[PDB]
Amino acid sequence: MLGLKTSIIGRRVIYFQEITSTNEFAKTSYLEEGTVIVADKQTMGESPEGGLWLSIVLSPKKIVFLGAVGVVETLKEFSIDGRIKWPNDVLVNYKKIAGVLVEGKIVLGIGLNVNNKVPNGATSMKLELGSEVPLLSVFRSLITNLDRLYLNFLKNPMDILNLVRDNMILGVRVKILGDGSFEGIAEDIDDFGRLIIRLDSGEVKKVIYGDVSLRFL
Amino acid sequence: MLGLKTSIIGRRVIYFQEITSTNEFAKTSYLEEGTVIVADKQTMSPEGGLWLSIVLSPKVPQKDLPKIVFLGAVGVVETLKEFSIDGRIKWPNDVLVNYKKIAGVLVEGKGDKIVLGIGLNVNNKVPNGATSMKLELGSEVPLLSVFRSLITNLDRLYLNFLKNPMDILNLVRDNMILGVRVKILGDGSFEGIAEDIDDFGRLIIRLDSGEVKKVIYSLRFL
Repeated sequence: MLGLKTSIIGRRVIYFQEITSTNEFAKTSYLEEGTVIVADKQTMGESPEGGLWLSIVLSPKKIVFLGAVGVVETLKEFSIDGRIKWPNDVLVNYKKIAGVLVEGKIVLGIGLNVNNKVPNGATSMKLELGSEVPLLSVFRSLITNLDRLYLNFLKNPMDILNLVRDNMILGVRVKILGDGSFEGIAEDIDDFGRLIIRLDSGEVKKVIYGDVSLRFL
Repeated sequence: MLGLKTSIIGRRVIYFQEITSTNEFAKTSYLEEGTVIVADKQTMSPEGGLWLSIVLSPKVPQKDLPKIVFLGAVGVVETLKEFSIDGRIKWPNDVLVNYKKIAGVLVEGKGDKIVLGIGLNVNNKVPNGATSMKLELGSEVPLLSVFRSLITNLDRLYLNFLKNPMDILNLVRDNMILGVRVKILGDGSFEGIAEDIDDFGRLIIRLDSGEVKKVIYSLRFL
């Protein structure tokens, strides 16, 4: 009855009034590629009612970037200026509005603050527009964008990188936290999606996601 | 993201762009009670209609299990009324509007699980003689709004059924086509007046001779 017209993402959609975690359900269950798991709230991500909490089962033959860019495109459709914080968050005026979590079957998880209450420092679509936003409209928009991005990714895996570059926060100082830490200017992402940092000394470091965290100064 | 507020029916919803049969999927898959299977179209039910199945496992007496079909029929009648359409039940599983079929209910089973299937013509094209919400109202009807309405009504009817299983019978009675002549097709076919339904949900027919017959389960209006 939803009438989705996507090719892969959204072929099937499993909705829950509540779930522990959409990513955990997607990882654990036997599901076909393109199936979307969505819940009004997650008890063990709590991801409160009002937000868009979903996970997508993928089996591709840079995935976190698909999610981030999809969210940015949807936000722009609603006239909200979302910018990517490498490599998995989307911020509006430096306040977190969405987060992407990929686990590998590959599960692409996305959490977007829409009408829900949010933690300090974070923001939501409702807070940005000053009014409630139809959650289903955001879902439809995002699924359409993600399906297009994914289908093209299967063809041209490199294309997503330029979309990330055009929508990511760069040219500012950041602190990279891993086993040890360093600071420098986030210059760009390379052909592998690695964050290129120029340290004050001139040294160039390439950051690979996994067990590292980025903080803005 | 649907924000359903129902207690049992609709706790989970599995949507398909296309499926062979929502009833078949519901029967062959392990699904918690209240799970709704819905599809844009069934291949074995064109786009525009509401095609769904609900998984139920009612802990009620064996004798009440045959009443599940009525929950579906009454739920459809209630939803239609919300949209200003007067539907009437053609015993035991169809809903007609001015004698034109607008919905059908099919109850199947597998194990202690009961699958309540409902097909409602909303915006889809329909066979001559049949009708749809769109044809009755003269404009496209938001399919999701119909879904929300129906699921809400079914959840309420079901919760009460689990406690007061006899209640559904009076609702059916007040919303069914009675007092008219009908013919029961098949072996031992006969005709008579459809008088009412009894405490088992059987259709009570008064033949011209005065004989009374009770139908458990094809009927034609004469």
